[PDB]
Amino acid sequence: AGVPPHPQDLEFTRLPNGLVIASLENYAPASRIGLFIKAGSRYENSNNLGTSHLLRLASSLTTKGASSFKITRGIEAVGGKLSVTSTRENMAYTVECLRDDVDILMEFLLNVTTAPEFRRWEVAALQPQLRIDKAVALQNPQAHVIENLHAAAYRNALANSLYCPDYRIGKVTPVELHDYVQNHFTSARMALIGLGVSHPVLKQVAEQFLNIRGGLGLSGAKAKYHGGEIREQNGDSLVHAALVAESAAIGSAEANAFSVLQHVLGAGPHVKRGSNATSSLYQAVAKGVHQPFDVSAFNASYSDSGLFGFYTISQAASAGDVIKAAYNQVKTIAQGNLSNPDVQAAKNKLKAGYLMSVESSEGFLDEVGSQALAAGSYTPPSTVLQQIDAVADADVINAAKKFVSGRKSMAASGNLGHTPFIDEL
Amino acid sequence: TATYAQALQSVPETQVSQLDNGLRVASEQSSQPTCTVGVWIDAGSRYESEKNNGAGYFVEHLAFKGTKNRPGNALEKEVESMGAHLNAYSTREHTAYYIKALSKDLPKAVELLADIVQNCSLEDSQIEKERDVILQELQENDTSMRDVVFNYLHATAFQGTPLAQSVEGPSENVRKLSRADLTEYLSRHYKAPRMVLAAAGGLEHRQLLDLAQKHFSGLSGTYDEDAVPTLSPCRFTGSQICHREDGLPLAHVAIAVEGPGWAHPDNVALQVANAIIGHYDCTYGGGAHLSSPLASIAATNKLCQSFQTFNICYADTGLLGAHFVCDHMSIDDMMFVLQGQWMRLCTSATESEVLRGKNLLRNALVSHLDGTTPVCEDIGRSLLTYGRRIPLAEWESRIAEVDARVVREVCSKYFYDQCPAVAGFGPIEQLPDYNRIRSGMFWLRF
Amino acid sequence: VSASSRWLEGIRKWYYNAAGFNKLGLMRDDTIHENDDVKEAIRRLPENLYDDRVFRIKRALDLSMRQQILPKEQWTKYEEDKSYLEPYLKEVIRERKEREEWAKK
Amino acid sequence: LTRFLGPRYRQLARNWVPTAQLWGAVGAVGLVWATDSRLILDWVPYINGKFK
Amino acid sequence: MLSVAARSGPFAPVLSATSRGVAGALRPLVQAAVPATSESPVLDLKRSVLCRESLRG
Repeated sequence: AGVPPHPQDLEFTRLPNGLVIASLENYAPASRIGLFIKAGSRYENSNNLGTSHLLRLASSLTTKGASSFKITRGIEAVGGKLSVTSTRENMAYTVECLRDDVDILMEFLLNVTTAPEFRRWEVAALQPQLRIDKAVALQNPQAHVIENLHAAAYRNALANSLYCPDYRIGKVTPVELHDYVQNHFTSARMALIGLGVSHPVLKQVAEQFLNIRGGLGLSGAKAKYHGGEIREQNGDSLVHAALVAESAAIGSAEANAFSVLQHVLGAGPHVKRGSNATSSLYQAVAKGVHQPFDVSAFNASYSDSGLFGFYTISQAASAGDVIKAAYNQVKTIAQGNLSNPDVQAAKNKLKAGYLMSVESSEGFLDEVGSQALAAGSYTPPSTVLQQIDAVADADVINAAKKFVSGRKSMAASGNLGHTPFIDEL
Repeated sequence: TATYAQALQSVPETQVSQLDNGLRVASEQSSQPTCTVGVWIDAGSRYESEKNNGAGYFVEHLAFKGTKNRPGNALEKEVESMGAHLNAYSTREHTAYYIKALSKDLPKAVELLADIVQNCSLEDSQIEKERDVILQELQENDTSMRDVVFNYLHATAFQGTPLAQSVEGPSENVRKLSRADLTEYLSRHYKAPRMVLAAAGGLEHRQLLDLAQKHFSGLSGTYDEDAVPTLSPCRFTGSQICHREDGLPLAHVAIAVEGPGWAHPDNVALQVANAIIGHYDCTYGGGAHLSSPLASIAATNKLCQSFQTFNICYADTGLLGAHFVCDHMSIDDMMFVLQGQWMRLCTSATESEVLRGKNLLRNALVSHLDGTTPVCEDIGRSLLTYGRRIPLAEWESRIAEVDARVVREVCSKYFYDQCPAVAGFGPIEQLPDYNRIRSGMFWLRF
Repeated sequence: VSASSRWLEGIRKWYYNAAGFNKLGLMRDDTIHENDDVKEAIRRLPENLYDDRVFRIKRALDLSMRQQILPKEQWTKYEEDKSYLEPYLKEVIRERKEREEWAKK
Repeated sequence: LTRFLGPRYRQLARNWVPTAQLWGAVGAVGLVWATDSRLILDWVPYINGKFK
Repeated sequence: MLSVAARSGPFAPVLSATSRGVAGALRPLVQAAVPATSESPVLDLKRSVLCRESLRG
């Protein structure tokens, strides 16, 4: 019969030094290993902005056990990949190859993260890549908006910039990278996640090569929410705008309520070229707006804070109408105009969406790593779906209530002549 | 321990079953809570005449906007409410409709797919609304230099054959296509022996075959007979299309020789050589230390913003070569360095680099088949192009076979001393004259 | 450590003095022929060493031109001839040799 | 000198050997024809016509 | 449910040795190209979309 082998369970281990090890023997032809580090942009301070961006770009530079040339050639010889994926909180060094080649890629992985050299000339040669890297990202109008959104919202850590500030390009020093690694790439801030690897092997390498102390402690300086608005006169045909208030920290019951509210109002599309009939915000705007537009519920959760609200793309003149329609739509949920089937639909969208998000090993590994860092545990899909179910309709209304009444953060770019200030909402 | 060869055996067999009307029903059962179900139709733009070149694309725009059993909003609402994602695409040879859904929602997903495939309510008010949407998309596609150059490459290579046509069709055909034009195409093309109901995820095969008899039966009674439409081969021409535009910041070049087509065993060997040359992008970390000679020289001498190799496959034909985007002053060097690489490989390929190309491919093939949407796509497409699902162990077997002698023989068969199809767009004053490109297709030393 | 190893060191000090680049204020590494490994090592030097190197070369070319030599006290002493290029040049050759070992398989 | 000694180079030599052989044939027959080198040309049937 | 992708919102940059540079998670644009007038920014000193490591057999 065309049946698969019975699926193995994830093996999870908290080492006494704080380090987390997780692995799943999925019997896949290829393997995937990630070192997830509590070293994202939020741990930069005003004296060293952009250091974690240069570091992100630096994964291919000379290490003690492998030269720059060796890392590139050795990985390509086996058709492997080495990727470093930063967020505002995390840095994830993910390695990928066929299962016979794990040992080679592990050694490369360990060298990049635990024995980088940041050679003076090698680092100087790489600085121009910050300009190239930023330019390519910043050609999405969304990138600069969500960058400005965070700078407006927080006074503190999450305010940090993800891409290196222009004035710091060519200015981030080898010592700054050395200091960033020494005090963020430590055992208690780390998690080693394996796919297509046995737990005794991952536990072995963690106990041998990942026992690093002498860094910083908690999840940094507690991210202080402030609020405010950043405005960018652009001449960019359409106006991109994001309205946001403080929501919930990831993992909390309230966080789940915000995720359900996000799906009530409307996240991404579901049908290729669709009117988005179940999208509450989209229908609310479309009633009053007839030109090209887009609107979506924005939901960002972090370790010690969150940002919930909405994001709009509209014609410059239509900007005020789109934001006001969108805001008023949230206001009706806050007032209590939300049905039980409405929430049920959102629940199914969130449940299935999450399940779809961990379908691939790329998505599964990223989730286990983020979990290991945020929670210190692994939470199976069946129980995540249980937590989603636990959200009452009142909790969704209260999440809306919290947004409507909380100090706002705004970021907008384009021809802002008709884009409203917070003042005027 | 579980070795890589052992792990290829572990992936379950794709179960293929045929319905009485000609509908092929194929599944790859896995452990996942979700799935991807879809219908793959052997229909594109190659199947279209000059007078109905926008048809498949027009039907694609209408397929989700309402059926006879589910009018207007109804399909959107039903799919959205269960958390499912509904998608479609049309290429020159294949049209696909597929649902990403929970495995317990497989009964509904199959049912909805049947409605889209068989009962598309091509509403007169909607086909009028869709023509403004497609026209806008044409204006949208013009701004994508990449989409343009490849469309030009097909237009010049497949000169005066069905394959020269784009999926979208010309502006004239979009504004002129009637309701009758689309139903005529649908009745001619959306017939069971040209459809595969493919699925991947937490589903039993018996569940899927039941549903196909439950929802797809009713395409028999009596079928085909009067109009049997088999594809005629498409003549490839060594030719050049040069759209000079000095107002665009960077030049786009797509250069290709005639490839053999889907079925040919030496597509594997061509792909290994295409891996050796590989692809580049200005955001790649590798720089000067990159394995690939073209990639390494391109990074060092800042010779482009990107390049990519390709092996575009059609029935009995295809396009094989490279595309790149570069500064106005860098087109000549880029052509030289690429052409020299084709020739190096044609005459003097080496054991080591060929193993790397084999390894990149093994990795490309396994990394691609990750999750229900890629596997379901691979089931639908393979059944149309190969007739069976080629198991990963067999792909490995066919990859493992390719030594240096294979690469240089197979490369020579297609690359050595052949006329390329050249498509150029943007600031292309420095783009080599065709004769010179033709001259770079052979070595005087060899 | 040894009587005859002190003699190899005294014959080396003899040759050093006979070579006479120290008479032009030069260090040994100033006098190296500029190949590709060497060019890269100069390129890899820190600011302070490169600037000193430039001045020492400048000074010696000036003396060479006017056919002069430095006063005896200002000659580079064999004992204090700092081999500043050594670790840089050794690393460049190390890197080249690896590339060459790789280009072999 | 020592850098060109390895498996790839042995492959690279083997790859260019029929070519370098055929260029030798081009050079030889080329030299033979251009000088009218009688020693070699006495062996070939139609070119033989130079009866002393 | 603890992830940037699984909560779909805040931005996530990706660099690698062999694969193209990636930017960000969720906010609208996919339902903005359906009301089609979104011309999509030119190749003005720029990389390539869709990546490349999905090549069929």
